[PDB]
Amino acid sequence: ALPTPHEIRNHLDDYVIGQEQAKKVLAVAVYNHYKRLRNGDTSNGVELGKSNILLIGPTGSGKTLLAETLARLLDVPFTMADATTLTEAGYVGEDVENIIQKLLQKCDYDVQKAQRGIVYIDEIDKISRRDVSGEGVQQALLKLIEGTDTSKILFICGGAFAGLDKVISHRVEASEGELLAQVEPEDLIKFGLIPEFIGRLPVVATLNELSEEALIQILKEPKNALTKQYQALFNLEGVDLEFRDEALDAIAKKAMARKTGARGLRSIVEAALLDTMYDLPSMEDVEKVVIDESVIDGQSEPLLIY
Amino acid sequence: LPTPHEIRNHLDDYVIGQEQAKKVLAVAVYNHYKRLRNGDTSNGVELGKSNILLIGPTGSGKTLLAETLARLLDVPFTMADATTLTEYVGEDVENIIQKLLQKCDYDVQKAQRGIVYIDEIDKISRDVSGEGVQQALLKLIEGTDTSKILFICGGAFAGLDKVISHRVASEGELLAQVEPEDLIKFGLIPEFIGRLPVVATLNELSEEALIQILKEPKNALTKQYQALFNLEGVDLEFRDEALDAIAKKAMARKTGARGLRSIVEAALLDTMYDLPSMEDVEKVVIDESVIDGQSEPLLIY
Amino acid sequence: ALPTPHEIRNHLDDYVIGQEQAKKVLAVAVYNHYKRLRNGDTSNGVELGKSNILLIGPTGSGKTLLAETLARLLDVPFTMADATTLVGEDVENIIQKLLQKCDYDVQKAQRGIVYIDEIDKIGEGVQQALLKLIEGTDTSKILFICGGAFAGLDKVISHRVEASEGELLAQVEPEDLIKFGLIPEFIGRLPVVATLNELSEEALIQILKEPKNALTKQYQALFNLEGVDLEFRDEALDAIAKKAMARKTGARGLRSIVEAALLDTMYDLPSMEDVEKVVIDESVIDGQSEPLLIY
Amino acid sequence: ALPTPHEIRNHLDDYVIGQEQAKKVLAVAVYNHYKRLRNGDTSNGVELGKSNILLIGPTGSGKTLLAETLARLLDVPFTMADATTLTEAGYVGEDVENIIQKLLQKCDYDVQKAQRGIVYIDEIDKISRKSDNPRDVSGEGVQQALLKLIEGTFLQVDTSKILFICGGAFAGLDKVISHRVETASEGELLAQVEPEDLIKFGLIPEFIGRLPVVATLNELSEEALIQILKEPKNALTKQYQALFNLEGVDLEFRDEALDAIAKKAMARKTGARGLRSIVEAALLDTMYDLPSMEDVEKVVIDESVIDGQSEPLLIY
Amino acid sequence: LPTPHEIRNHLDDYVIGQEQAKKVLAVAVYNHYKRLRNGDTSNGVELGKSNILLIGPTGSGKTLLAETLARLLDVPFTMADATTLTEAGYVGEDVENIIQKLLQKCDYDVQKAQRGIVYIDEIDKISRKDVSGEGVQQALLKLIEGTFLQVDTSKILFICGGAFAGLDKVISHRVETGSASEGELLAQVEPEDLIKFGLIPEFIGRLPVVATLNELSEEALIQILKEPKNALTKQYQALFNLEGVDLEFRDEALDAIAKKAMARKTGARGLRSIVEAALLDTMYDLPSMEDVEKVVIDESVIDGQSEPLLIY
Amino acid sequence: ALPTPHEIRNHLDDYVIGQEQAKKVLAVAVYNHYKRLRNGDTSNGVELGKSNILLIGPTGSGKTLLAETLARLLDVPFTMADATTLAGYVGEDVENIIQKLLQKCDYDVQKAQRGIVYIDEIDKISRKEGVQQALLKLIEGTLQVDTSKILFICGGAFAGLDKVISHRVEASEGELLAQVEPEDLIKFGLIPEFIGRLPVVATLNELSEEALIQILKEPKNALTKQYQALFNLEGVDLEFRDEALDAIAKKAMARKTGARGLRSIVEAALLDTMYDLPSMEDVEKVVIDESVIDGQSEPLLIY
Repeated sequence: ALPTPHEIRNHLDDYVIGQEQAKKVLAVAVYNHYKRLRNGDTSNGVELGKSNILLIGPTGSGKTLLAETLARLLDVPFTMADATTLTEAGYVGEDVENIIQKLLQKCDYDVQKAQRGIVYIDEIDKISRRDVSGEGVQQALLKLIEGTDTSKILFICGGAFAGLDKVISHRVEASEGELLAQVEPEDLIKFGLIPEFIGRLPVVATLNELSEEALIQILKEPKNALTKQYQALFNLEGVDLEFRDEALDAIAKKAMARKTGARGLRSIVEAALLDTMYDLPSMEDVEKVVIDESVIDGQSEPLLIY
Repeated sequence: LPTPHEIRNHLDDYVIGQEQAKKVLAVAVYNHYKRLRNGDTSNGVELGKSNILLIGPTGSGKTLLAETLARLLDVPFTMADATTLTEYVGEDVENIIQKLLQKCDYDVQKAQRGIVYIDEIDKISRDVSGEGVQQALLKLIEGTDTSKILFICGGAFAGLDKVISHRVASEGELLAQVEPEDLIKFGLIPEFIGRLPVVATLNELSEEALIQILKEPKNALTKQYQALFNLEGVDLEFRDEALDAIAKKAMARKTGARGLRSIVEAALLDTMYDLPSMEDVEKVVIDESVIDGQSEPLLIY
Repeated sequence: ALPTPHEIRNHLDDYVIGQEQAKKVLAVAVYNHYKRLRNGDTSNGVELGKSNILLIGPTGSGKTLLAETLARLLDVPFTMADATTLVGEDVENIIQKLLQKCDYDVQKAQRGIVYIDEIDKIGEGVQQALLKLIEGTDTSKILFICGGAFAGLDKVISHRVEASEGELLAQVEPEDLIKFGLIPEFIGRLPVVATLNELSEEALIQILKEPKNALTKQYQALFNLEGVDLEFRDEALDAIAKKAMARKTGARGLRSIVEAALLDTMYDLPSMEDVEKVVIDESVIDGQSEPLLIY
Repeated sequence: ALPTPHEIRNHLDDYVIGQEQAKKVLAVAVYNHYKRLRNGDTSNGVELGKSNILLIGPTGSGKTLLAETLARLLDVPFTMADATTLTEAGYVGEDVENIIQKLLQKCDYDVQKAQRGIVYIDEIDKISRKSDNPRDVSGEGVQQALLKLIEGTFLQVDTSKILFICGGAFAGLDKVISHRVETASEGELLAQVEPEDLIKFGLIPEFIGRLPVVATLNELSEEALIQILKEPKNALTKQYQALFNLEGVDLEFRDEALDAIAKKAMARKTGARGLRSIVEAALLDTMYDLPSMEDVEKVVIDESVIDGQSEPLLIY
Repeated sequence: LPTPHEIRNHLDDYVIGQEQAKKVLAVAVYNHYKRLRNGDTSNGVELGKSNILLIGPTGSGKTLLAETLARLLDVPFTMADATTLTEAGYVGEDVENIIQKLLQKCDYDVQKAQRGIVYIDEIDKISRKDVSGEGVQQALLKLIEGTFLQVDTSKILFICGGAFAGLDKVISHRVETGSASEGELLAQVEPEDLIKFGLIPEFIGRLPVVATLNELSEEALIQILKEPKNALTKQYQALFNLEGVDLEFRDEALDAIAKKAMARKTGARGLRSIVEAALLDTMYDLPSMEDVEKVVIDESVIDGQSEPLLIY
Repeated sequence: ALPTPHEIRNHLDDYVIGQEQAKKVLAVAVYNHYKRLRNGDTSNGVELGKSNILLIGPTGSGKTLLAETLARLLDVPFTMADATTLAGYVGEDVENIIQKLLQKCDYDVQKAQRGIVYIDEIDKISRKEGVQQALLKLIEGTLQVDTSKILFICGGAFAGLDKVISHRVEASEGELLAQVEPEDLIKFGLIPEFIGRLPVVATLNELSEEALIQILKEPKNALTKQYQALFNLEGVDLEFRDEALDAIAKKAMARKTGARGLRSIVEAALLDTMYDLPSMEDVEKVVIDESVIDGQSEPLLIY
């Protein structure tokens, strides 16, 4: 029994904050897609158009988080992929199908459930035209969107599109949130995306403010997360670095107030652990624990356990 | 083989207006396949390959025509963009061929009967990198075989309407006076234009054109959303005032036929969001729900 | 076995009409270039001079065609390049392109020919950058052929020699190109200078008939596989020539005229059942009356 | 045995004056860098992030001296390079690896020690492609070229192990920061510095991300400059006192004169750099007719520095 | 060691005017060699090497001052043009060429080669205001510090000459106040000004001693033709001398020669090319006559229509 | 006994035509140069300034001929050198010009110092470079032979020179090249330190019919040698009569194209011959005047 767009959006409120309009578009785009799979590709003599999605929002806005939750709420296999690891290769054409084998991997090799799966491509704005090779993916990955079958699987392309806020202004001529609503297929064309690619992404969603939980994940989940990197730098000191949740959240908030987004996470953490790293090799303690009082107030020093 | 008349008649079911352009495409396509069957050489004389160059605004139907031509002739069809090649791309030029074989079941013969449509040709017009493609992709036109495959190059040619005037009414009347030398000054090399003998010109679609595009085509937008609403147990009815409203919205945005979908989605957005959570008979879309996207669609229980 | 300038020019008469002087020059220049490659750069203690070619003629005179034809008649790799496009590291791009069509064979690529279009357009940096190639750093073996219209060249020559443009282009000198905009070190790398005349009214008519690939023969063969005989009257062929000159398109604009004159006919041709179709003058110049239809 | 950040900072106090915050940052950055090379790129299943440095401070604030000192204090091969020498050439991306051969040169061609070396690129702010102070296409190419080094790629030496320190005045950076933080002094503003501020300045996102650690330098104050003329083992006063010393004459710099030299330096904004050019023009006349006299000592008062009207006192 | 006074004094015999410049050079030169003899380190303190940067119009006496200094200290002297260095990496090995030429004029004596002087002309030319041009500033920089001759350039004194046409402007854009002559503007020169001109900081820091020359005036030019031990008039009076003919230059004729030199803006460099065009006809048919002396008047210089006076 | 400037100019009239002003300058310069070597570098307490020469004129004006002639008229060793063929290893190739001067001097150090050196195409190394200073080392003077004594003469066309002078002086090229100044050569691409070494400057205005004849024969890259080798690989021997070569010179002077317009003349006269050459079977082809001037008659064909 498929969840109505009302239900889909409802459970999305539990994992992501704000972004109500985008969550309305995704709820509809997702519903229609699976509502088309169950019934069939052809419906009453008419062929239904595949409605793939394009997420446009700043880094750490929750683009990745949204694509993940949609899969969990529909108990459907989910896999990620970076468009940057695809650029500059003709052999990556055999690496574009790699994203498919990973889908089957987390799908127990079930062909049918795999076709119901969702694929999220991060940083699509990066491949927009090296220019020839970068585009090579736009057209290589393009073969997937159609389906050779990848026709059934839903595609979600996320991107920050920094320069997108400028091209739209040169055409529509409020705030970035107001300008990103005026987005058009021709706007992405001037950005660096090919017409045949954009035509495959009918559904276009836009995010506004950053997501506290999104940023918090960027400081933890990634294999190269700041916290992980520092924990390892403190580790070769014979010192265990622990980040308390309150602290992480504190950090995210600071990054939003400064509108620096994920890009400004390090500058914060660095000033937070600056004093500690300086006089750390001059002490003898088991671990250092970072609290919220240390991050927000910047008043109290990080705790120390001997 | 279907006569040029038949080809033009089947194109009337998928594309609207552009009658002159479809007359040229019908003859060019007919002569091309008429040549392949007979042979490259005919009665001691060598026949000239007649490739096509579509020149029309964005959303005029340049791409649709191409796709339709292939379907009406049960011939493999592949698309490609010129901006993709500009600036190691010589080995990416042959990529368009492997894609043609992919949709051709790897049959060498049927692949030669295939049609290739390169979009945004006007973009590569120089700068050394753009020209390098006009000469690299040029190696395909002749054939090295890519000699048998039909090439259809499409483009908007924004600055073309200006150079023609500097040499020679409306843009449609000015695009009829187009000459090989006009594309030269535009940015295309002599050797390239000479490979594109046939030149078709498309006009700027009006209101009634867009309206029929939303209705007539077997894959019309309305038919699609009606089918989507249909598997919900609901009937979708687009009032005439509503469809004309969509067309106008499209014209105001200059997006042509391509902007049609983005318009239809916005209007039906709220509706499809709370459709499966109701229990009615049919939904009626009117002009008040499109032009301003203000009032909600009509719900009959 | 190298083809004599006689033979070379003779096979040029099969692809290009007129320009008999241009083709006599290209023949000797090309013959001597490869004759030097086979024998060697140094010959009998004397170092032979590399003879590169400079093609000067109106747009659509046959410059590009002459270059291409030279390559085919010598089974030698050929590659074009636009001087307007030119970038120092892009000058070597013309080379890799020559290797692409040469199957990456170093020896056959050195036997190759390169045509640089619109040299009159260039700026100076290119004249000196592309200069490094002419010498060779190897690009010493490859034959270079620089084409150009040189609109203002007809004037500078007149301000010195003080007939027709054909007569003046024959008085062309290295110093004339100097005043034009070319550097002394660049022109000195192009010893051979070939001039092409303007395809006249009679020349254009011949281009429509004489060539093995003339337009009339191409359309007569197209109408031929339809069971129809296509006939072009002389008054009609002259009409097309006049249409091309008024447009200053030259021979490049010949096809565009014939196509528009045979558009309506080819459209409703497979729908008829006649013996032959005759193209008269009224159908070309006027474009009002339809071609004659004999059943 | 690696020196602690305390130790490193401590020894930096023996060559560079003030900039305490900047030295604390450099001390941690440098420590971490070599603490990583010894342990290994990967540590306990986690990959350590390379911590290159970006020096932001006015001309003659101590950027060059700090870089050089760090290397001496760690017996490590040091080499410099101007970012201005990279622009205007297409093959200059090969002149970038030239900085590597110069590293091996001062390192005795030892592959291992060379990887432990430190590189300092001056005037990075000058290669930024922006509308501020209007070649952009060639300048940006450098940021992306030198970039390949930061990551790491016939020396065979990998540039992944060598520490990079990119210095630059960043004149207009004071401004862009103020157009963001708005709702104090430049020192207070350069503390508010953010990777996005440099972006608007003219640096590409891929380059800034390679420079995680950012150390800022304040404008050497009066008292700072005065100390520079006295305290340093090779201070100007101690140099001129040495030149006058081998003439049988004692040179005395009244504090009134030293602060006067500082002010002259501040007004010109030349920082510590413009120090020697001031002292020379003051002592030019005296040193000309010095070997032609016979007195005990020459006393330099303020009136010789500021006014430059009066001549130094001569004690017979 | 000659005192700065002596050094400047003997410079007066070779160069006219530029008294301030010679004062700067004298002091710098004195200190440099005063340093070499004593040693790099003196009394626990390291002395600062004081290299020179000459700044003045073309033909003001830059090159002459450099050369003269060497003769006044019997020291090996060699020139070089900064333009010969620009646009080359192989010129990094041509930078060391300047040293081998010094050793050449020094009989391959490593010590006396280290005491030598090197004058680099047209430094203002290599100012990137680029990559190849700057490549010299940093390459030639390596020398100024000091590094198979085995000679160290640390000891050798460097003198970088140049016109710096644009420097005149940048100095006015700084010293200006709200809303004098170039001589007065060139005195205000500061290390920061050269920075904006196109010289790298690390290079200017190696040229502490900065000297400035003024533009030679009429009376100045007039003296250059007479006073210098190798003045032109003295050279030609010797050429005519070995012909048994006395050459006399009227004051009115010398002043005329000065004016011609200014109108052409060639400074002192353009003097010779003026004297030669006047005495050309006369030197031609001189070994074919038999007179006592020749007298060059103004009418022969300015007008160039009338021939020199011949006395029998 | 040294020849007076009068005598020197008179014997130059026998080998070169026109260029009377230049020859007057060369006569004085050379006279004084050798008048200084005999007397001594220092004279009556005053050091005499070395007067090196800079020939400025069109290609084939007689720059090279004048130089050679001066040496013969003074029985003095003469050697040429191209500035083009002149790198860091070429710094040791610059001294090569010296060993060549000793070779033709029987390795006599004294007579070698009395020798004359002519450097061709100086206008070709002007940066607009390292050779200017590498060769500069010679002009001053450093085999053990000092180059301080040898007289230097640097010839060059200086194509762009005509322009730079016009942008300052603001007649014919002959009147413009008379206004030449040391600063003009500066902007052209010559370094100050080099121009200062060439005090005596001589300009030329007329082409030499004989000089052009030489260019067609003497040079290792002469047109005749280039075409004779082209005909040679055809099994044919190309012969240029003296009256045909001269015929070429005049044609080139009538068009004022100098030596740059010698190729386009020789081609137009051997164009027909080269066309139907690979289609014959003869021994040699003789080019006569009628073949050049008249252009009517074809070259003689010996079977």
